[PDB]
Formats: sequence, C-alpha cells, structure tokens
Amino acid sequence: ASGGSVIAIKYKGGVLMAADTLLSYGSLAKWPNIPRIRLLGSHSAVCATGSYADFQMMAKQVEDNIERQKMYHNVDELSPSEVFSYLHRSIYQKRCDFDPCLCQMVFIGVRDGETFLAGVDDVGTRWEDDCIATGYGAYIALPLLRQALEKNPDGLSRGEAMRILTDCLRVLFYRECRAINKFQVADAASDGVRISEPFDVETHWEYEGYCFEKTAII
Amino acid sequence: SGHDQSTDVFSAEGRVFQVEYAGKAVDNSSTAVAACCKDGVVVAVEKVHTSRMLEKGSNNRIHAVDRQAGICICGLLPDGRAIVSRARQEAENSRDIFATPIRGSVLANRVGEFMHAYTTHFAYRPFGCSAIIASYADDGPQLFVSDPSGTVAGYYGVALGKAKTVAKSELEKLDFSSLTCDEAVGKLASILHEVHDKQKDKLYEVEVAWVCDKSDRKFVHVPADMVPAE
Repeated sequence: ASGGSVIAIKYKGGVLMAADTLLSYGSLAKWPNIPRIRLLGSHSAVCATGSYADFQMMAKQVEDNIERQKMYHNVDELSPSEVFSYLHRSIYQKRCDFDPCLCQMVFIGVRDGETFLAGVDDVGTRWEDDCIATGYGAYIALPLLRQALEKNPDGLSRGEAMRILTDCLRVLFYRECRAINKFQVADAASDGVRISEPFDVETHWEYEGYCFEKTAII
Repeated sequence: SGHDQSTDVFSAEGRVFQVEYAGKAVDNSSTAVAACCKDGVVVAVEKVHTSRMLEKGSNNRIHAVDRQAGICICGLLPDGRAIVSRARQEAENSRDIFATPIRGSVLANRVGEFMHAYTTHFAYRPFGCSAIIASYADDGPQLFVSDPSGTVAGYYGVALGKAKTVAKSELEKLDFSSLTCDEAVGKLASILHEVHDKQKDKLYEVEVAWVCDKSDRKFVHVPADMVPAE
C-alpha cells in the first residue's frame, strides 16, 4: 500500500495541509475511504507519502513518545519543532540500519503563535518553508503555491489560501494517475489542529478542443 | 541467629523473616487510604513534610501508570519509584503489543509478580513499599493492594500507613454501594485529617487523586478546590 501526494501552506495565522484519502497497491486504487492525516499530541499533525506500513509504524512510535512523556512526568507537552526533531532523528537512525522508513512526511503544527511547517524525506533530509509538497505535488502543485506566495508576500488570508489549495488539488487530480477526487484539509490554528470532512473539488472536461473529431488521428 | 539475614532462608516455622521486616517498614510510613466507589476510584495520601521550605508538588507519591491506572506507593519512596517504572513498562507493552489498555487486575498481578521476584533470591532485598493500584479499564473500577510479600488483593476501601487501624475503622461505616466519588473525595480527605496526629509532625498535607467518569476515565490529580481545607 502507498499514499498519494501531500501539499501544505502557511497562511496568516495557521497552516493548511491537504491530502487525498486513498491507498493504492501499485496501479490499483485499493482503499478510497481511509484517513491519511494523523495528528500527534494537541498541537501538531503529520501526513506521509509512499508506503503506508512505514508511516503507520513511525507515527505510532512518535505518538507513544509524546503521551508517555507528558503522562509520566509533570512536564509540558512537546512543541511542534521538537516532536518533528525526534521524528527526523528516528528516520535517520532507521536509515543507517539499512531499514529505511520509505515515506516522505509533511509535518504541521501551531503552538501559541509560533507556527511551524516542515518536511522530511526518508533518507534523512529535512527542510522547512512556507509551502511543502511531497509525492508528485512537489512538481505539479509546488510551483503554484510558490507563485501564490510571492504574488503577495505579506501573508495570505485563510480563504485566500484555501482557494489556491483547491486550485492546486484540482490540477493534482487532473495530472496524477494514482489519485481520486476526494480530499481532506487539516487546518492548524492557535486552538489546535482540526481535520475537515472529505470534500470534492469541481472539475472541467468540456473544452472544445477535446471533441471527437478534433482529437482524431485518422 | 543468621536465619533472618537473607531472603532465601525459611525460619524454623516457615517464615521468611526479611519480608516481615520489610512490611514492618511499610507499617511506619505516611497514611494512605482508598475507595472503589462503583463508578470510579479515589486514592488519598498523606505527605509528611520534614521541611517548611518544600515546594508544593514535591514528593508526590501518586504516579500515573497508564491513561486510566495510577499507583500510590505507601512506604519507601525510591523503591516505589522502581515499581512505578516497572508498571509503566508493563502498561506500555499491552498498549504496544496488544493494542489495548491493560486491564486493572492484570496490572496488579504483574506488579505483584515483580515485587515477588525480589523475595526469592539471596542477592536482592524485598521492596520496602506497598502499592495501591487504582485502575478503571473496560472491566469497571478496580482497587488493588500489593504488600512487600508480593501478595495482591482487591478491596472496596483500604487503609495504609502508620495509623492504619483507626483509619481503617473509619472505612467500615461508609456504604461503598451507593458511595459516589464526588463525595468520597471529601470523606476520605476528612478521614485522613481525623486520623492524623499533629504533635509529632508539624508539617503535613493531603494529596488526593481519582479516576472516574467525570475525568473521562483518566487518572488525574484532584482539582485543588475540591479538598476540604482541614
């Protein structure tokens, strides 16, 4: 099994991470109604591309660590950046054992103002931006997010960023083979991460240039 | 003679003296009491401060073990910490291997089994602390006690500490069939103040925890303004 693509963007006050709700087995769309967005602790969320077993094990291993640490000792729960750091160190440690965690993850989180959005590969590479995307979203979706960021660097609004998230999800549906039209958007604001109900983006297949006579190679 | 120096020596009458000496050290610890109130459990412990500069929150004896189970260690605090860490290793495994919260009775059985592997060998000494395990799993509220002997037993209301008899004579007269935790956090807390002598230790304070439906079946410390003043 293997997930699809993930995209994520920071707006004025929070983060948005969108992902399709589908698990494929090679070319076969196996399960179209499973949730791929997990959320860790009470401030952060994660979503992985590629093999599902590895993401399922790694997210479980980093969700056991958060709750135990907070329950055993009287300490504050880990900030987004620190649970992401632990995620990255564990992925790198699994890679040194030739036991790779073959999934590119996108990690979002918000804690009282300091909003955090990072991404980690499976070889151990980690980065942070104002827009992340894995799978094929790094090629198709990411350029659109980058232009929508730079056309107004002051900071997008929540609706003005949800718009472009829909506009990139549409193209990802058009141009990615192993994808379906039923996505989910996890929105992380100061209160905390909140996953939305599945929704569908509308499409357009009625260009005149697609008519039977024109596309014909007689 | 020498028949009471190691844990692997039966007395002439088949008694393991070292474990009786261990239990003697628990008989001299701070008071604790607990009630299984058919919709939750309430544990309440006496903390005897030896110093009036101690920050509130120090030497807390009630430790969370899983989401729903907690342990109050009446006796030697360092040894209770070892038992709490072992119970935490046992509860995380069932949440890891078996994808399920550990049932209260199983946790009590394992904690007793671990407390007893220290009273068979010649190279260890028995734990100097008695544990009170309060759990609320999918099998109802459960209150167990483990003695340094390694013997577990489930109760409705249990008393431990130096003042153990008179503080137990208080629990006989509660109902425990209609008793609700919301009033038990008052009842047991008042019992400890009644049984506590104050011309020995000038500094003392009561710390109480509970797990019932109101706390989403989670073992937490009582809200501060829920314990009667004295």
